[PDB]
Formats: sequence, C-alpha cells, structure tokens
Amino acid sequence: APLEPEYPGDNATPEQMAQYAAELRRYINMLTRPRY
Repeated sequence: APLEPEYPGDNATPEQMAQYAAELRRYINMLTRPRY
C-alpha cells in the first residue's frame, strides 16, 4: 500500500519490504509452522 513516495535517505521504501514480509507469511502456510 504505497502513498506519496519520496526518495528517503538510505532505506528502500516501506512498500518494498512489505512484499517480502507478506511472502514470509505465505512461507508459514507452506512450512505448516511459523518461522519467527
């Protein structure tokens, strides 16, 4: 969920890691257990 992006100092936008964080949530179902 992006909203008015602006090239911040030295950190890829919080929408970038949001994809990977969601990907990990899927991994849990595919692992039948949490990863923590």
